[PDB]
Amino acid sequence: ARTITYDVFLSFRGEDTRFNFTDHLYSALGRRGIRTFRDDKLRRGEAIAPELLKAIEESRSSVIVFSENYARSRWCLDELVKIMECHKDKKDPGHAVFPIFYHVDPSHVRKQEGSFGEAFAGYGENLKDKIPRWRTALTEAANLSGWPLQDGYESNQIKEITDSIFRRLKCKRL
Repeated sequence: ARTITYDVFLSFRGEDTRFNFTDHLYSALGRRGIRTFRDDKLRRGEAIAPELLKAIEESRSSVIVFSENYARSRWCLDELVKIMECHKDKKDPGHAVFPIFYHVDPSHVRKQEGSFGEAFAGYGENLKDKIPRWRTALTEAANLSGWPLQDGYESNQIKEITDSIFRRLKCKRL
């Protein structure tokens, strides 16, 4: 049986949500007793850090905070590919994936339109072989049941999300 360290791996675009929404979500998860990995380290280099690949491998699930500029970061997209790989392949337990669409249209993520399309236009031929796997991972994640968020009080929205994740993860833990 595989090593498990976290209940949730938190995938987010720092420039959009690091200091606000995802921080409030992170601290709400912990108040529920959900062991959550939220990267706070300085990182350098093109490749995704090995520590991040390992955290994902050792998490029962990922929460993806999709936001306007998520697909503008090659690190977020490589991360997402690793998450959806585990989602498909990881057994006993699985790797559940919970997408939040934070002021973004799920359809833009699914089809790589709007700001997600613009991101893909911004990449060059340097990264052309990464682009197919990036698209597949965005489409698969966007086809999962999750939470589109736009209007309303954020504190109660986070409470409901974390109550839902808590219950879904406790039932699987059996």
